[PDB]
Parts: sequence; C-alpha cells; structure tokens
Amino acid sequence: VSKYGKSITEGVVKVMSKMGISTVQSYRGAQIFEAVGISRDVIDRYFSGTASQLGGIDLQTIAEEAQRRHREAYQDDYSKTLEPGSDFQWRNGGEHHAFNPKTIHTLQWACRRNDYN
Amino acid sequence: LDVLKSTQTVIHKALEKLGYPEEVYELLKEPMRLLTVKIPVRMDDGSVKIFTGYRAQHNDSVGPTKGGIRFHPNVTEKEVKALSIWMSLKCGIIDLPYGGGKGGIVCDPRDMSFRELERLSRGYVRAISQIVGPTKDVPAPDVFTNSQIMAWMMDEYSRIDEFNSPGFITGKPLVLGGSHGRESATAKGVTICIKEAAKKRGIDIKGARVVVQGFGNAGSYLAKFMHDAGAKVVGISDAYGGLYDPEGLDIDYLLDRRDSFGTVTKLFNDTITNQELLELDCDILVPAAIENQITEENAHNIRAKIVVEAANGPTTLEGTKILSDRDILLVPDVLASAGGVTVSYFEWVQNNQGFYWSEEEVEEKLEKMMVKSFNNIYEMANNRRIDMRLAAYMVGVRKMAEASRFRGWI
Amino acid sequence: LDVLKSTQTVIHKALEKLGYPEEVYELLKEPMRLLTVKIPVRMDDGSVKIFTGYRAQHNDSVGPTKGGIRFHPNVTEKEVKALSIWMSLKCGIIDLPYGGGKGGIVCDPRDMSFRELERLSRGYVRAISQIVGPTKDVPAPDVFTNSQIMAWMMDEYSRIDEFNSPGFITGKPLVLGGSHGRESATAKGVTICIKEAAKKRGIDIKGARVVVQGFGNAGSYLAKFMHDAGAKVVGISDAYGGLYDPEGLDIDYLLDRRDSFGTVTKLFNDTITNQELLELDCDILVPAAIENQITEENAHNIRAKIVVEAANGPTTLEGTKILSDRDILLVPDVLASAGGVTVSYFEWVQNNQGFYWSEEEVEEKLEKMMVKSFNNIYEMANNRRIDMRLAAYMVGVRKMAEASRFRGWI
Amino acid sequence: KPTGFMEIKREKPAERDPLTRLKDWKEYSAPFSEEASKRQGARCMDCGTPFCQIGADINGFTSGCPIYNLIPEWNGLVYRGRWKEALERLLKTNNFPEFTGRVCPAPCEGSCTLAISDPAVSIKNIERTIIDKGFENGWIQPRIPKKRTGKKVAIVGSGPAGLASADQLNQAGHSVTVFERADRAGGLLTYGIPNMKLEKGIVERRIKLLTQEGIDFVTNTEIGVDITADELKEQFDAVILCTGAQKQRDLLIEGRDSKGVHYAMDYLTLATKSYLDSNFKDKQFIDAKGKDVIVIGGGDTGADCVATALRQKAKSVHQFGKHPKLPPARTNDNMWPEQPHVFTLEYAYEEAEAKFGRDPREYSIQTTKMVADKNGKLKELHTIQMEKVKNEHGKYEFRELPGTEKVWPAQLVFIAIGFEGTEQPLLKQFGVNSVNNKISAAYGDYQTNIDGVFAAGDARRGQSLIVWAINEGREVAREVDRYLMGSSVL
Ligand SMILES: Cc1cc2nc3c(=O)[nH]c(=O)nc-3n(C[C@H](O)[C@H](O)[C@H](O)COP(=O)(O)OP(=O)(O)OC[C@H]3O[C@@H](n4cnc5c(N)ncnc54)[C@H](O)[C@@H]3O)c2cc1C
Ligand code: SF4
Ligand code: SF4
Repeated sequence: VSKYGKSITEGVVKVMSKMGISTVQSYRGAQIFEAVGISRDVIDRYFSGTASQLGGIDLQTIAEEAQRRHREAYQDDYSKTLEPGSDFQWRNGGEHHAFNPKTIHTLQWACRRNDYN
Repeated sequence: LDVLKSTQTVIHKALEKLGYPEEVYELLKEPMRLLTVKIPVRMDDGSVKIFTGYRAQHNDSVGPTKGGIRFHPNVTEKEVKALSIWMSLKCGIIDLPYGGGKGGIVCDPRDMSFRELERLSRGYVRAISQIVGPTKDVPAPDVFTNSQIMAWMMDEYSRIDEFNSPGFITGKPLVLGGSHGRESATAKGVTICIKEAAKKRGIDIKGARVVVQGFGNAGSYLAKFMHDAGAKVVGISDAYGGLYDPEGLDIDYLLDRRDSFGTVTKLFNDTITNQELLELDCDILVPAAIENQITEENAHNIRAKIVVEAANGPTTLEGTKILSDRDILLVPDVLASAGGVTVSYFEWVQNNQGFYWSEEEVEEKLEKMMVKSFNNIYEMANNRRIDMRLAAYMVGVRKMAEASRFRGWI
Repeated sequence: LDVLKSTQTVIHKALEKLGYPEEVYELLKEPMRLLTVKIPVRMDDGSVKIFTGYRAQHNDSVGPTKGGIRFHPNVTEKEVKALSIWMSLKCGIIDLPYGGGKGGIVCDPRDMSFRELERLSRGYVRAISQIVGPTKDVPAPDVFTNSQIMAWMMDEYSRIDEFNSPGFITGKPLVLGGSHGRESATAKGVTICIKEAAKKRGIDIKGARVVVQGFGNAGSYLAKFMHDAGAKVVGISDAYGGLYDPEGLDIDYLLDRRDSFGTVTKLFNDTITNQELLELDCDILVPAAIENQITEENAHNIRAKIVVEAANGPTTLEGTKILSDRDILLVPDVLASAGGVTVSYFEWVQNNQGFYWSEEEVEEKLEKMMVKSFNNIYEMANNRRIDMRLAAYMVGVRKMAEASRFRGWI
Repeated sequence: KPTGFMEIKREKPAERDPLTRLKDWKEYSAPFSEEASKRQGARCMDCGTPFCQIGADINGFTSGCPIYNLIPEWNGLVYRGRWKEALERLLKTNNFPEFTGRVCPAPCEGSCTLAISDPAVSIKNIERTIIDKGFENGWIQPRIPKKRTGKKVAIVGSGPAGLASADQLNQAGHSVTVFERADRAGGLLTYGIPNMKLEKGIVERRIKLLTQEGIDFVTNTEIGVDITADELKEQFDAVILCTGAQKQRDLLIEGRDSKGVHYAMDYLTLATKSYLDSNFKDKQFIDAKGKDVIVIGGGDTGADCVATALRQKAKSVHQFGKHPKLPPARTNDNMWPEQPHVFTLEYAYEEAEAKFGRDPREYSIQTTKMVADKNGKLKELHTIQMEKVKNEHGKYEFRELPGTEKVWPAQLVFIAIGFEGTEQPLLKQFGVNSVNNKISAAYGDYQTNIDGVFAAGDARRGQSLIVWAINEGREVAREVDRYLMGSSVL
C-alpha cells in the first residue's frame, strides 16, 4: 500500500512537471485537460473553461454508456474471469488497433514481393 | 477467541507465584458485574436500528471502577472481559485507586454519521445510567472515541443527575475542564521508563543511540523528548518507510516538517523497511508499530540493549525467551503504555478537587509516579528470578488480591 | 438447551400473527439486563466457597419487574432468560403492571445447611442490592424457596435501606405481613378456569365427572373446591397410584385422611396407574403431575371434553394437534397456573397500601381477574382461527409490545 | 528482462522408444516435468501483438490458434509457476483442452513471432502439461449451473463441435440432447482418430463429466429414417446440425471393384471398435498381418492408416501422394505469417523407418496410381510419375511421365484422398440447401433457410480441425442463445 501510494504521488508529480505547474495546490484548481469529443453545451455547463473542438457526445450518451457497462458487469453469469485488456497490446476480439497482424503481414508481403495488388 | 483463556492463564501463573490460595483466582478470573443492554437509535432516514451495548466491572474492592469504550464492530463479551482484566492489571501496576473495567458498543463509526453518533452515545448513557456514577464508574477515551464523545457523555450525565459532575468522565476538552498534556502522556511515560532503564543498566543517556519505528503522536513526542534530553535519534519509521543516520537526524526539522499523519519519508528517495530497520545498530529499540514484529527470525538479529514495547504485545513468547536468554532488558507494555491511564487519573483528581494544575506540575507528578512504579517492579523482578512480564503481572495482581482479602469477600 | 430457542420461536410466531414489525421481536428476544455475580459464603467448617448468582429483567416498560428465585444446582443463563420471558408472558396474559424477570443461584440446598442457607441468601441480597428495589424489582417464592427465605430477604433489605419495606418482597409469612390464601391460589385459579370453560362449552358443572391426577396441595384444594361447588370427582391419583368410583369418592373423607404428602392409596388394595387413569370416562381431565404424559398413543384414548394443564407443559405438540382435531378444549398452562402470580400481586398491592384484605375479598378479586382474563382470551381465540396456546402467547405479547411502542424505545 | 528465447534451446518431452512404440496401444508421449515446463514457458517473451492468436484463414491455410487461447498469458503463468490460475485462464476460452493439446497440429507453433529463423515455443506441449496436471490433481469438477430455464435444443452429432455446443448451452441453462448413431459419443475423437493419438479413456472421462453436467446423451439414433425431421422440430425448438462430414470422394478409375480395396474411415472405425470391445479378439475387423498395405492419399488419414497397418504388423507399407515432396526449410513463396510447408516427420514415419530394416524408407511420392489388377484379390498395382508444371498463364498442371511406369505388389489398398460434405441427399428431411454437398451458411449468423436449423462444424466448413470445430460450436451456441433469449453475453 505504501509503495503504491508513493508511486502514484511520483506519477502525479511527473504529470505536473509535464505542464510546468510545480505545486499540487496550484494544479488542483488548474484545469489542464482538453476534452476530445464532449459537446460544447456540456463543457460550458459542467467543465467550464475546458477546451473542446468538435463538441461530441452528450449527457444522455454518457449515461447510456455507463448503464450498458454496469448492466453487463452485473450480469456476468458465465465465467469468473476478467476479459483481457487491449489498451497496450492487441488481443483478438479486443479493442481495434491501427497495426493489426493482418495489416502488418500484408504490408510486409507486398513490400517484399513488389506486388501492387 | 483465546484472549480470555490467555488472561486467565497469566492471572493463574501470577497468583501461583504469589502463593495465595485458589479462592482469589476463583474470584478474579471473571468480572463481577457484566451488563448487556440494547440502545434504540434513530437514523437520518427515520428508520430505527438497535445497537448492542456492553459494560464490565472487573472489581471494585479498591474503589471506583474505570474503563474505556470502543465502538469496534467486532466487540464481544469475551473481549470486553479480557480488556477489563487487562485494565485492572494496568491500574494495579500503576498503584491507582481504580479497580478496572471496560465498555463497548457493537456499531460501525465508519458508516455512522455525526448526529447519529451523538444520539448513539446519548442512548448508551441513558441505558447504563443506573450502575454508573462518580463513585461507581468512570468512562474514558479509547478506540473510536475522543473528546467530543466525552463531552456529550458529560453533558448528558449532568442532565440526568441534575448537577454538574465534571469529574464523572475523563478525557474531556480543555475548555470543559480537561487536563493539559493529554496527548503526550504515553510519550512522557516511555521517556521516563527509557531514562530509568538506561540508568539501571548503566547505559549513558547522553549520546545513546535510539530507534523509534512508528511515528504517530507517540513517536513524534518521544523523539522530541529524547532530543531535548540529549540522546541522539538514529532512526525513524512510519507508514511510508524510514531513514538512517548514525550522527543524528535533525529531529527539530523532522517535527517542523511533520504533517497531520506524521509521514516524513521523502518522495524520490529509497526507504528502509522496518524489518531491516530493526537490525540497525542502536542502544535502545522502541517498537511502537504493528503487532507481531519481533519473532524467532529477528530475535537473533536484534541488537538493542533495551527494548520498550510501547505498543500492545508487539513481541511473542519465543522472542521474549530469546531476548531473556540474550540478557536484553525487555520493558513490559503494561508499564510502557500506562501514561494515558496516569494522565486520566490526574484529570479525574483535578476535577474532583475543583482546581486545575499546570503543565509543570503534571510533568513532575507523572514522572514521580512512573519512576516509583518502575523502580518497584525492577526491584521485585531482580529479587525473584523471573521475567519482567511476570513481575508486572504479579505486582498488578498483588494489590487487587490483598484488598479483596482485607474487604473479606473471600 | 432448546428452551431459549423455543421461547424465541413462539415469540416470533406471536409477533408475526399480530403483524408488528421486526423491531419489537429484536427488542423482546433477549432480556434487557442480565447480571452475573459471585457471592462469598462461609461454611460451618470455616472454609469459603463461592456461589454463582444470576438475575434477569426481561423488560420494565410496563413498570416494576418481578421474578422468582430457584436454588437449582443446574441453573444456567439460558434457562434464566427463558424463565424471564415465560414470566413476562404470564404477566402479560394476566394483565398485571409487571414486566417479568427471574433470578437464581448455583447451589445445592440438599447438602446446604440452615445457617449456611441464611448466609447464602443474605450474601445474594448484599450482592444484587443495587439494581433491586420497590420500583425496580420484586423477588417471589419459587423452586427450593419459601417463606423463611422470603423473610430473611425482607429483613436484609430493611437493614440495607434503613426503612421498612414489606412490599419489597412477596410471599412473606402471615405475621410479617403476608396475604391469606397463598397456598390455594393455583387451586382457585384452576377452579375458576374449569368453571368458565364448562360454562362456555355448555357442560353443566353440576354432576360433571372430574379426574384429578396428582394429589399435592393443588390437587387436594382443587378437589375440595369442586366438591364444594357441586361437581363430582370420579378419580384421584398420587405417587402411590389412584382410585376409581363413578358415583363419587367422599372427598371430605379423603381430605380428612390426607397425610403430609397427600398420599391416599390403601395398603393391601390394588391401584390404577395414571396411564389407564387417563382413559377413564370423565367430562374434565386435569393433569397436574409429571410432564410429558399426553402423547400420540394416549391422544386417541383421551375422552375428556375439557383438558386443563395445571402443570408446566404436560402435553406435546402432537398431542395438542390431535386434541385440536378432535375438538377437545385445551386450557393453556400459562393461564391455568397463574394463581400464584395473581396472589403474589395481591400481596404486593396489600403491602404497598399498608392495609390487609380478608379471605373473601381476595377470593372475589382473584375470581374476577381470572374470569375476565379467560373470557378475553377465549373471545380472541374464537375471533382468530388459532389454538388457545397461540392465543395466550399473542395476548401476552400484545401488552408488552404496545407499551414499548408507546414508551418509544423502538 | 526475459531472455529465454536466446538463453534457452527448445526441447521435447520423454517419448517412448520407437522400437517399443509398436507393441502397446497407449499414448506415445508424456507431458513435461515441472522444471522442463517452466523452462519452456520462459521462452515466450511477453510478445506484444502476438501472432499465435490471429486465428484466421491466410493464403488458404490456417495460422494461429482459432479458439483464441490466451497463449502469452498462460505461458507467463506457467513460467511463474502458478498452475491453477493458468488452468482457469485456459478453460476461460477453451473447453476441450485434453483433446486440443494432444490432437491439434498446433498452427500456433508454426506461426508466431519467435518462429523467425528459430524454433517456436511448444504451445501445444505446455497446454497438454497444464491440462494433464490439472486432471491429475483433480481441480476440474462439474460446474452444475444452478440457473435453468425449461428449453430444448437437441444437438445432433456427438463430434467435438456437438460436445462444445452442448456444454455451452448447458452452462447457459438450456436442456440439450445429443443424438448419435455410434455406440459411444465423441464422433471422430472415438473412432476416427487412432488410439495412439487419443486414448479413449480420456474421451470417456470427458463424456462422463458432460453427463454429470446433464447433457443426457442418447445412443444408436441415426435421426434419419428412425426419427423424422417434422417430429424433431415439433418436439424441440432449435436443432444444431453438427451432422458431420463423412462422405469420402472415390476414384472413378477402372479396377476399383475387386475385393480388398477398403475405405480408410471404415477400416479405422472397425479396428478401433474391435479394440475397444475385446482387444481386437472379436475377429470382425480387417486383418493385414501377412499381406502388403498401400495407402493412397497423403495427410493425417494416410499417416493414421500407415500407423494402424504397422501396428497390425503388415509385411510392407508404402504411402503414395501426388503433391511433390515438401522442402526442408522455408522457401521464397512461404513466410512465417503463413503456416510453413517444411518437412515434418511426425509419428508413424520415423517408427516405420526405424523398424523396417530391409526397406528403411517411406514417402514414395510423385505418383498415385491407375488401373489395378483383377481376378479376385489384388495382385499388383500400376503407377506412373507426374510432375507439377506451368501451363496457360503460369498455372500448375499435372502431366505424367510415359517412361516411368512401375509395378508394385499390393493385396490390400486404402483410399483417403480427401472428403466431401455432409451425408446428403440422405438427410433431406430438412429444407436446407447445399452447394457442394456442404450445407450453406456464413461464418456467424448460421440461421439457414428453415427456422431453428443451424449449421456447425465440418458440415459447413468442409474439412477442418478439432479447434475449428470447437470454435464453430461455441459461435453457434452463442447465436442460438441470442436467437432464443435475445440477450446473451456469450
Ligand atoms: C490431428 C488431426 C487428425 C485428424 N485425423 C482425422 C482422421 O484420421 N480422419 C478423419 O476423418 N478426420 C480427421 N481429422 C478431422 C477431424 O476429426 C474432423 O474435422 C472433426 O473432428 C469433425 O468434427 P464434427 O463435430 O463434425 O465431428 P463428427 O464426428 O463429424 O460429427 C458427426 C457425428 O454424428 C454422427 N452422424 C453421422 N451421420 C449422422 C446423421 N445423419 N445424423 C446424426 N448423426 C450423424 C457421426 O457418426 C459422428 O458421431 C483430424 C483432425 C486433426 C486436427
Ligand atoms: S488448440 Fe492448437 S493452435 Fe490452439 S493453442 Fe492449442 S495447439 Fe496451439
Ligand atoms: S508464441 Fe510467438 S507470438 Fe505467441 S507469445 Fe510467444 S513469441 Fe509471441
């Protein structure tokens, strides 16, 4: 527990150092995030001061997403295991990635053969 | 599960060593008055849940009884009786006019709210007001309990008795009539005990190497007192690690930077685990941290000449035997951690007298009591070839048994 | 072992039938104040043995508590709590201002001596004097207890309170301020109950055939009262057998020849066992003898229209079900054997008032109370399609639960 | 810092010696010991974007474990030494480890990242070791799903796909029944695959576990003439058609009428049934102890036929195949993302080479056959050499060499050159439509023309592997669960 707390504090300090705010007290008020995909109305209502370009999803969509996740997780009536993540690695059936094995080996084969098709 | 049986066994051993008959053991094995009550309570939502209460008076031959109160959700009758006997042993060791006792409530302060705790305490007093009074019982602060609960209890007992009784309950706020130094009592007690132990063993306090693992209020105040006295601190530890410096650690700076929790370790610096901290060279070691730390594996690695168990039973029987064989002085926790009881007694005396002492007077009286008790137990433990834990238990039981014999219950 | 669980289950059933929430069950399942004490005692030889005491107050919302005291060597906390709840049910059924309770001591009156019993009782009162008083508790006679012990207890409470309190304890000797008819209370209660049951079921009391197995004081007085009323007795039994005569048995002669024990069987004459006695033709059957007599085998053989369980649970659940199916009125023991409690209450009222009534006044008041209670329970049991035992338990718990709800503990 | 892939050299478990492999009908290999298994598991380098899990058709050949085994995860767990967790992770996805480990040809071994110029990690052997140790320790116990809703699915066919679908449906909570013609359930796993590969004790144990779950198999029900499709539909809501693919193509060449020519499937089924019945003492099988044996049609079927003939102690065995002998290493037109085509030398061939001293040779390739002999039994077989040549537009063509005619003595002959779709038009009681004897359906959404009829396994896949069958069974189980109850996570 102590090591996890220390590591998380070190990470928070690193994130602070990324921006340049050297005080947690200052960063606390500071809103240094840029929502990517949140509607302008929602940003003005709840995240005033945050920068958003494309607007995006709404409160109803966020609620629907949360409810879907909660319902699936509390259903979970088939197995006692956590599905494998796909944030930092590719696992079949997981989150799609730009460089999947299909694309990788197709590109390699085409490049090595000099074939255009 | 084994707490009551262990308490009974140690009491039996002490009585056997004293040589009194088995009647005293028969009388003292069990508390003489155990009360179980049910406290109605109203929640914020309006629903009513019933909390189970407890109260035990181990003995009152010496005089008025005393005991703490823990809002621990796993409090049971066996634990309550064991704690009552333990508090009686503390009182006997310190030579107070208290008999001993303990109370408790089955609840969860975590999910409980502020007003709900207020109502809970008030219902508890309304429930047990009959067998509780200035000459019968005296609550005191304990686990999940503090000055606000003490003040509510005092206010209600004033209401029910129709006259002010500040001496009814100890551990009150300063404005309500509390006693100064209520927070540094344990630190002062351990400071006196370490000083006297060093004097008796010949270790000069000036320049003595000290290690204090566990840097709560007790650890912080103990370090400050050691620095003021002159002894150098060569180790501190907390929930986030520890440090090490053979030539001091600037206790003034450490206390200045001390936060609310007492955490002191740096952020981007490696720390030393308590397991390796225990092995560091030092004259006196002061485990005031999680229990069950000194065991067989580290018994051969310990190096301190004096070990003070400020915590509650941090060691085990095997470690105690190994230390005794190695001839390392082991201060019993019963005597190490009696500062709280002593300051509570002083607070009660101040309330009864109606006049409040000062910090210097409290300091002098507390150190006098502690040095006298430690000298008595040390003399008895050297007169009889036994362990200091056995000497402490024997001395504590002596007063209770002898007072019972005078009063003629046996 | 199962007494406490059975009591809790029947209480739960009664509360469920009433329809109150589960909070009343949570509060009433367990007595609100159980005290365990140790009583020092000096024997004739000079040695000291410690007796374990007990005391339980099931509830005091209605008013002052009440309970007996048994010097039974196997008394335990479970039995004490069960008896406290049972006494509370009795008080609720009879509609008294009592809440309920019970005390006891772990000892053996057999090997105990006279002066030693005196000292034992006196030490018991000195032990539990704090939570016992005219507005808090009221001891009463019970198993292995009688007028001499009541008188000693009264004398000591007078000593400790410094003023006379004859109403402190019931069941005292006549000269000390007792109440007349203390010995025939159970007989009078069962006489009223049998009369009312016969009236309600249409069985004419004049010429009614009656069987009374168990010829102690209760049986003797019941037979005498039946003979005075007009009903003929066609069977009696005791520890040495029984008799049988369809046209009377000269109850006057039987009572005249009655010995100290109540044995009446001849010497050189064959007798009838209780098993065959139960089967004899009769209108009303009154088992006042060893428990566990009416069972499945004799349920089909029983022939009486009205069965009164003057004893404590002489029947079983299977027998009760069979009798209910056969449509045989079954008087609950709780109502059958409440004469002792009623006369004790009258004695307490007389002491509190300071003026003593007469036999006729006690007779009239007792019969009025008994007839009113029996009529109320009969009406409720006919309004709700249930067994009379369930009706008795329900009526008894109604008053306690409703008083608690008024007083706001829930 | 894992470095096993270069600091360790791939090894193999303790195999029974070939010279004694021909006497006892038992498993010819054993799993790794603890230390060896840990060392082999350490080789895998926590491979990011693993190529052992793609499981998709690539250039006409499979690559990666189709059932998506969490290969990196349980390899890491095997290395770490926690075995119950590895078993749990394996059983999360796979349902028949005891068959997949000791049957599957392991395309995952052939195609992964570490297979670039170096031996691959023994995924198959690690899986087999995990499952065998789990079974030995008895951690596997029936699940007995508490929840159950009255329904009825009547899976048909006891093959691996049918068993997987039945297990998934039973875990879902729908009662199922398995209709099978053969005496014992299992399908190919019982009779087709040899005792060598799959000792039937393990199959029987797994079927008993399924019965304990409550599958409630029914035997000797060809669900054709015996039971009509209309009654089956009326009595059961859905039907998972795991009908199998057992029709084998025949060589339309003159001379294939004389007695002696036999089918590989029928011969293997007869031999396995005889062994399971009375240790082949019933004398109701095909014997070749004193006769020559020739098998036509290379592949797993040919290997199994050769092994069975060798165990029957035939005097001589020769395997024939048109495809030219494979090269000894990767070629220009073959790459590691694709399943390799290197010389394999699996079981039943090294054993033949070792045992045969007079003729220590095998793999007679580049010629299949033509018109055989006549006059009762087979006396001789004619053969001619063919070579793969480019024609038209660089298209492969088979042209015979006129001067390479040869004669071989053959009295018993087997044909295992391939297989066809399901047994159609025999099972025309339903309205399903077939294109090339295979019932028509697409990967996912197996709902065919008639409601409640779902394709599965080789019936729609043509010829595939047990892992493919298991994947199809799981997917069709999910599809039918969604069709019935609408919502189902898996
Ligand atoms: C290493 C390896 C080796 C292999 N070796 C062989 C081999 O030697 N021979 C071979 O043929 N395949 C072999 N295969 C292929 C494999 O056995 C099959 O592709 C697959 O197992 C069959 O799947 P299935 O679910 O259709 O099982 P199947 O057994 O095909 O399922 C059909 C089941 O239903 C029964 N059935 C038949 N007709 C009907 C009907 N009308 N109604 C109801 N039930 C019916 C069948 O008898 C059978 O029990 C091998 C595969 C691998 C990976
Ligand atoms: S089933 Fe086959 S491909 Fe999948 S992991 Fe096992 S051996 Fe490899
Ligand atoms: S088998 Fe190959 S792709 Fe799979 S985890 Fe190991 S190195 Fe990576």
